Amino acid sequence: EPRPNEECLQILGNAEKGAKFLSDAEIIQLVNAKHIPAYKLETLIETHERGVSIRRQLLSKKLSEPSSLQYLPYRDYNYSLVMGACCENVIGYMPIPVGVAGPLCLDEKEFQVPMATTEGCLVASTNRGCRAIGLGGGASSRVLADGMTRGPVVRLPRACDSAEVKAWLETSEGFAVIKEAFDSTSRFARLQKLHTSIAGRNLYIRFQSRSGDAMGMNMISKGTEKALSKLHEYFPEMQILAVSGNYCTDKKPAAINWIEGRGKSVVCEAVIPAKVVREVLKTTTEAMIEVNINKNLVGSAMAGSIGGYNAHAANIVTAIYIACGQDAAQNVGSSNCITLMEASGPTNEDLYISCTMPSIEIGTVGGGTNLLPQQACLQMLGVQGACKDNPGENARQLARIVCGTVMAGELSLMAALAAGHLV
Amino acid sequence: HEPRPNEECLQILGNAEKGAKFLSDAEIIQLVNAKHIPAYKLETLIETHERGVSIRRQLLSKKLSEPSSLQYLPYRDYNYSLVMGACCENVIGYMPIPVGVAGPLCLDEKEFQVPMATTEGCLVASTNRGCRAIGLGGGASSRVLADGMTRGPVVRLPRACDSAEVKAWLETSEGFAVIKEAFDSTSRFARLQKLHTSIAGRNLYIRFQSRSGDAMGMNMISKGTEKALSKLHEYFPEMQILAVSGNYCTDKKPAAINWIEGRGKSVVCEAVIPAKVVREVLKTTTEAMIEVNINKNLVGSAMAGSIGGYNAHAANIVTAIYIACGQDAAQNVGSSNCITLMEASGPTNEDLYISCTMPSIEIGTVGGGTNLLPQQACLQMLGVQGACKDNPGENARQLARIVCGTVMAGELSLMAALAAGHLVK
Amino acid sequence: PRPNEECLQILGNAEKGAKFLSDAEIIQLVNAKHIPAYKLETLIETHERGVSIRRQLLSKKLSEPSSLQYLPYRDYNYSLVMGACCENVIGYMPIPVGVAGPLCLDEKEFQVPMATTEGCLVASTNRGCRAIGLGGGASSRVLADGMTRGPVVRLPRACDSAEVKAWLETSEGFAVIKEAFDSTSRFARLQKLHTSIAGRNLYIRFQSRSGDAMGMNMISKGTEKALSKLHEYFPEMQILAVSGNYCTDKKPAAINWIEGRGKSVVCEAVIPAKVVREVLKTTTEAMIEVNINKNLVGSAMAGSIGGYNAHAANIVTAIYIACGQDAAQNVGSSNCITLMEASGPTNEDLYISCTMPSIEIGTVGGGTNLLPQQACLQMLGVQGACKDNPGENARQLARIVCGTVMAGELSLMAALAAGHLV
Amino acid sequence: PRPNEECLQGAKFLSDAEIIQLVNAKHIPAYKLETLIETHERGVSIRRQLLSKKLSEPSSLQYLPYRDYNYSLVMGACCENVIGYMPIPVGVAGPLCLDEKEFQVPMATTEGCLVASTNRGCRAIGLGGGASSRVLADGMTRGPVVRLPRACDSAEVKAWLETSEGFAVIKEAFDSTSRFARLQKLHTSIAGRNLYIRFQSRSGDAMGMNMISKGTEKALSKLHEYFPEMQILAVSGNYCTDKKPAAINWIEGRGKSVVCEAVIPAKVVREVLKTTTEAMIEVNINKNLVGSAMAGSIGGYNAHAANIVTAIYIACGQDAAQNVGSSNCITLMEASGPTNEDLYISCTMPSIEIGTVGGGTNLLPQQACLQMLGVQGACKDNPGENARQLARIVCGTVMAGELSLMAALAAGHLVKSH
Ligand SMILES: CC(C)n1c(CC[C@@H](O)C[C@@H](O)CC(=O)O)c(-c2ccc(F)cc2)c2c1C(=O)N(c1ccccc1)CCC2
Ligand SMILES: CC(C)n1c(CC[C@@H](O)C[C@@H](O)CC(=O)O)c(-c2ccc(F)cc2)c2c1C(=O)N(c1ccccc1)CCC2
Ligand SMILES: CC(C)n1c(CC[C@@H](O)C[C@@H](O)CC(=O)O)c(-c2ccc(F)cc2)c2c1C(=O)N(c1ccccc1)CCC2
Ligand SMILES: CC(C)n1c(CC[C@@H](O)C[C@@H](O)CC(=O)O)c(-c2ccc(F)cc2)c2c1C(=O)N(c1ccccc1)CCC2
Repeated sequence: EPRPNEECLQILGNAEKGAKFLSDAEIIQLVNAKHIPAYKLETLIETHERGVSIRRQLLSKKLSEPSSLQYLPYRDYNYSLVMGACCENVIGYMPIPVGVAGPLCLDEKEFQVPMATTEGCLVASTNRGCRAIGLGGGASSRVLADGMTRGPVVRLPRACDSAEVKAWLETSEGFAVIKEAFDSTSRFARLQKLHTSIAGRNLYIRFQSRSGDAMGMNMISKGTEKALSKLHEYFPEMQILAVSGNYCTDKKPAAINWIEGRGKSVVCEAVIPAKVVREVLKTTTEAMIEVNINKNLVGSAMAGSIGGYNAHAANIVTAIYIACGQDAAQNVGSSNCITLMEASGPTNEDLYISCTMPSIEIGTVGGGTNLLPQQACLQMLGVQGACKDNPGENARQLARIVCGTVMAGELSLMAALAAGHLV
Repeated sequence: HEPRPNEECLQILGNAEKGAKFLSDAEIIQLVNAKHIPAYKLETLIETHERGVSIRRQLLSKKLSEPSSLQYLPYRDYNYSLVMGACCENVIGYMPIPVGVAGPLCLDEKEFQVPMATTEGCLVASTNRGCRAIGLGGGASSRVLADGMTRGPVVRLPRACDSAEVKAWLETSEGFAVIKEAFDSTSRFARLQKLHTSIAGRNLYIRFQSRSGDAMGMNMISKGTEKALSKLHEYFPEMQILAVSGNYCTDKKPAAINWIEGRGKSVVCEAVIPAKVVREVLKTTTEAMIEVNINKNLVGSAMAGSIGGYNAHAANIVTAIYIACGQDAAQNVGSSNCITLMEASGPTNEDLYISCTMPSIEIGTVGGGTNLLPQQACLQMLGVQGACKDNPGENARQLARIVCGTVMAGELSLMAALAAGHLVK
Repeated sequence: PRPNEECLQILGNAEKGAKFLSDAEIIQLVNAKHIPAYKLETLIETHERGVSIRRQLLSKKLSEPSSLQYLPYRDYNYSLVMGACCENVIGYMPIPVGVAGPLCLDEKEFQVPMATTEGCLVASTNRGCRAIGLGGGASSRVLADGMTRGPVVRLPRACDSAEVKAWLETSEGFAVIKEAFDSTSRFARLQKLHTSIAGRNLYIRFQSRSGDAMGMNMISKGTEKALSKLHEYFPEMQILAVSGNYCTDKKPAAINWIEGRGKSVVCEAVIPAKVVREVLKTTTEAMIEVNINKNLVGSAMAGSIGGYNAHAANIVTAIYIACGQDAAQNVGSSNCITLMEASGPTNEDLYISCTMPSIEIGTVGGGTNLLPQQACLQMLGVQGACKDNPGENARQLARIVCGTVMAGELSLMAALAAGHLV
Repeated sequence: PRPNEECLQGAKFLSDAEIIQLVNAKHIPAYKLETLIETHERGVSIRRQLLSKKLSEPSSLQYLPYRDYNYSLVMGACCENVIGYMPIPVGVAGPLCLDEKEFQVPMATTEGCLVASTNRGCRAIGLGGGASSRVLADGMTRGPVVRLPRACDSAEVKAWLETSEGFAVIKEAFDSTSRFARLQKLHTSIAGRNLYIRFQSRSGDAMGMNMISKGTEKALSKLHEYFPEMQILAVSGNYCTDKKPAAINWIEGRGKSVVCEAVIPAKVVREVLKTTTEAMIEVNINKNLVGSAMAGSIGGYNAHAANIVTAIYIACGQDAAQNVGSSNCITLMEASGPTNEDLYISCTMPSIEIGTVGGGTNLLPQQACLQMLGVQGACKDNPGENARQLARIVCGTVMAGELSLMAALAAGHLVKSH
């Protein structure tokens, strides 16, 4: 049944045959003979799943363990939305367990929050925090700001010249010309106040803008390119060294995100009755405040933390992000959180808690939210896709849910640390 | 069959010969709704794990504004045996993350096919392009510089003079020997390194550090810390243990202490990319790459007020490999710490020297998510699955080196695209 | 050694007073409880004698009563110090002042006074000035200007603090607060507010120019009036502290590095390859190598925010003490990133630049009211208020600081590059 | 005024206008005028006259004093190109009750109310039973950067320094340079082919910069014998870190790490500090902890430690540029006592860079202020105890200053005039 290389090549070149007639072992025979490269297996094979099966068989003979791919699943998966959009060189998928904590009573609504994780007790802990919040009358949240950023670096011949460009961008007329260029690229491109910083002849420009319900990194990048092109017309000696000069700052810890915000800035709060702190959280209000000051404030201060004044916001942010099709790498900046706790009520025995997260980078359209399983989790929360009547409302709601769930996670872990229940 | 009356369903349930297996899904749901079977007691009462997940989904679906929300969230034919009571609770299914492959990665005279779980377009292809440049330049070399997971509890004494006494006692050879004895008694892999202590008035933050074989070590180090603090309490009975973690570890938050002291595996990688390879693979020059690395990764991060963020996108690669290999993806916060350096090299000064230094890669090949079969498949691709019997910690060390090397590949490709303005996807 | 009753008759005359008593009789009057330690400020006629008596009373409480022998105090103008600059004054502390120059900056020449006790600092800074002068001089620009104060207020809930933040961000709310702030002083002109929430806390960073003054007292007066006006719209608001460390004053803070505070400045020069070898005893290639791996990578490894330089703090502190500045503000004022590149047709010339986002400085008020300090300000042509262009003297002093820092950087970095650490 | 012909012939016979005409005529170069003039005060006078004709206002120098000051200890040690001295007012805050003793603390400042405020905080501590302090660590550092051909080579050097035999060789070389040189455990950090090595040692009563730099140079020379491919790029690679803000100083310490504490009775908080214990804690949490956190501070968890550090440093002949890191401080406040109305305060300062010998502490006025505190010069019987005592005084005075300012901020007592 296996044919030689030359007979198999004329069949593939045929416009009304292709690889359909050729067998599995026959296409792999063309790869080793080097007549067709490795990267020419996408647009030549008809179905996506068969292309995944061929990539896996070529891969298995390179690995030190032959049956390593055995328990990595690939069949019955919709690769149509993944190929040429979300992933390349695809050899299957990685199933991550999804649990549910809730109901989370947030802004007079009830949410069943999906959480994708492999850390034991995390879902159960977050659920216990939701239970305390619910018996305490619920939580309230506000989105304080909204605006994804990109922070290019440009170079002038001299620092005197870069100072000229900074001054020009600070005039109402200069900013207006740059804003028109930025806003011409997309419907949600709406440039907010510029933030500029000089380092000699370098100039770092932080462009900021809302992006509807998208996280908006591609949107902001397009607007930034157009704006810098317009800036070059007025200043032809300027060199665009990089569209990202790490001033954004994206996927790295940076004080600029902590202080200025990036994406959605959010605050959440709740009051937990003394009775609920006892019976649900197994501790006291006095014990909670004590651990919060000396762990989340003083402890993080001693550790030299910028933006890490919390117990484990990163656990909840990451779990929600993976379940809801977000960029999980943006957990770096999105986990920025300060958790504060005071005594409250008439007898000063109730627990006031608040979480403030100035840089939640989030979206309900684009990226991993285009995949159906991810959209199922977004649909649980009622935030799937773009909100037609109120652009950005679904992304803002998801950010509020993240902050609220983070607060629930902070309550439960801090109670366990305070009481010494570490089993 | 049709739903039988509630009295009949409760007789079959409490039979022992039949149980919940002889009831329908509809029959179990009507008992929970009428308050007979509590609701939370469905876990151990249902026979199989998959059917328990199915019932939880049906119950949950009636509480949603859109009851068909979970239709495309998969759940059937997945091995929940390893997940329940270990990795996840209140399980309603699983989330498929596409897995791409970036390789071969030539590192320490070996070749690696690196699994990467992501939904970010062009990331796997860009990483693969970086691997190509490294492979045509004679390969990369890496070293593990340090190894030791940490836990940083906060204890309190009545006064700062008392906490000072405890700090000094821990710094004596005799005091440290007693604490190391207690700590190391909790596990055969436990070997307590020198303690780092910091006072804040009457507070005392103690950073315990130790190897943990091939495990990431969080549980192991915490158990050691609990026993060590109990022993310290015998010598200082007035000491209060305020919290087993006082954020001095520091785990899953940005912190300068992880950058300066290290946490988990500290690793460095490097490679020389010939001038020809920089042109034909990366589509740029060595001069352009060095200019961007200085003014983006060093000066740019400096202007942004970054601690540990002196890189382009280490977090992208770290997160991808972590999700694929059953790691704690939340630990991307500190594990992504990286400084990328670039210099001219060779006789003509036209070749591109690059290094990536990552002082706090928190990683393991046993425990947690690495107990699941799918993420064991990805670990098996790299030859690092499970515990190494002949050399405890070698598998985890090897994985840390692959992360640093893959980050360096990703750094080369993205930095080349930024330098030359190849930003279209 | 007349008795107490006789000495009190002299003190109560009006035509006699403490001038007709000896030091021993005044101290005899104090130690015996007849004239408590407080009235002596009024009763002793000259400030210098009040200082002498304070020293003699203090000397009896010391383990070594002869401790103050070499601390000088006579023939100093205490009239501008008492009730304004220092309390419980027992004398003055001479700090050596040297001169580094000429510093060729913006087509002018400056002789820069530097108060220090660190050997080789003035000579090194002087060597840096020579390198810049032979290279055609340095150029600088003030990029921003505005002192800040960062109070913390509190509301009953985070929802309420969020409402206050949104109100301040409307043009209508900001206008009302700006009008209240600007009413307090002729130079009070409020710039955009920066705000940050932490639960029910709201941190508000007020920023304004302040003419030639460093502007701490002026910004605080405007801030108090502004928060009073803000309370009229939000009566549940509690002003917890006029400074909630969000300014941030005299502490290390990323907010100063990123947003600036006081004067933000940049300076630059190009040093010919010839000048680098002959004056600085090194090469351009050696200098760039050291700058990258010390000031950038080294500072990064140390976990530094704003400390991307060699010793900006040496020069800042030296000039500040000499020119009557607040030396404690060296914490934030020394923030600096030093960059070095190859330059010219063969890449053998050395481009240097220093960027300092938070130079907190003034030429009126504080220690700049004292005559010796005004002497150093007068050397640089920046003493006092500039009538014709308010703020020009303080802005010029900021430019001189940044230029002198760049000179100091050049010289020390050259020494480190060549191994000339003698 | 005679012509320039006869002036060639030593320098004491020629007048002031004669020597100045030699400078503007280029008879003798400027660098050959230092050793020729014998008397120091006259050498300063001539430099001032030369300088005057370069200034747009020659009269600017008139109120900058210079006469009657002993330049013998300044020249060739503390300052170059000397044109006079800058008088800074010194005031006294005390008695500061610290560790069963009482100190009269000198403070050189031009900030109105600083001494008076610190004095109030001292009064509160005194009536509250006094303060207690401890030196937790002691060791000045120098943090050179060296480079090897590759990162695998730098890794090899890091591993070698971590072995007991390798460290013992480097410690022997370091300790041979001085009697006070005792090298502690090395902290190292790689960045590719770079290797940053933090040398740390006690330095007797000296701040230690020159002693540590000499021991560091001998250590790196010895390291070069085992690794001849190693380039010493810079003796300071900013890893020390000296005179810049650095998290490594905050976490590992530098110089003296110190803690101080006190309990202020509720009555004393009301009557001396004019506030309440509850108001103080509320402000400390929300300003010094949360506020500093929102500002992105590393080590700046305090109100104005820098005011007190700077004032003491200038009065006592310290390097005032080292205020940058020496001011690092976290101020904590808690409810205390059985009433819970007493105020527990603590200040922790991990990186006080300080000394009682060398530098400005050689000058006699500076030594007078050190003599007030009983810490002037080297402690003969126990090296380092004078410098340790000064550090304890600084931490204690900072705490006094924290108490008074924080009370003023809490109560809203912000009027300077009264
Ligand atoms: C599951 C997860 C959230 N979790 C953890 C691990 C948190 C970790 O991922 C982040 C943490 O290190 C950041 C930090 O604080 O520095 C711990 C725990 C265990 C030992 C230890 F020494 C410290 C914590 C606990 C938990 C939980 O929440 N537990 C629970 C209690 C009560 C009810 C439900 C779950 C189990 C015991 C307490
Ligand atoms: C896929 C991923 C790595 N990636 C990205 C997004 C990186 C982002 O996740 C992290 C970044 O924000 C951190 C930072 O630098 O601050 C970009 C890109 C696009 C526009 C822009 F303005 C900036 C970058 C590119 C890429 C990639 O690598 N591309 C490629 C090139 C060459 C070959 C293959 C792929 C496509 C174009 C370049
Ligand atoms: C006087 C001052 C500026 N200065 C210093 C001390 C600077 C210090 O205050 C700040 C420093 O620690 C910050 C850092 O780099 O981390 C040094 C020096 C010595 C040994 C060492 F290991 C490091 C530096 C030198 C100097 C100077 O400039 N020197 C000179 C050369 C050539 C001409 C004139 C003076 C003498 C030798 C080099
Ligand atoms: C003299 C100095 C210490 N001091 C100052 C200026 C401190 C400044 O140098 C550092 C500060 O900005 C750091 C920060 O908090 O962020 C203030 C003051 C005034 C207004 C304001 F809005 C804030 C403070 C006060 C003082 C003092 O202590 N005062 C006093 C009280 C009580 C008794 C005696 C004097 C006068 C009123 C309070």
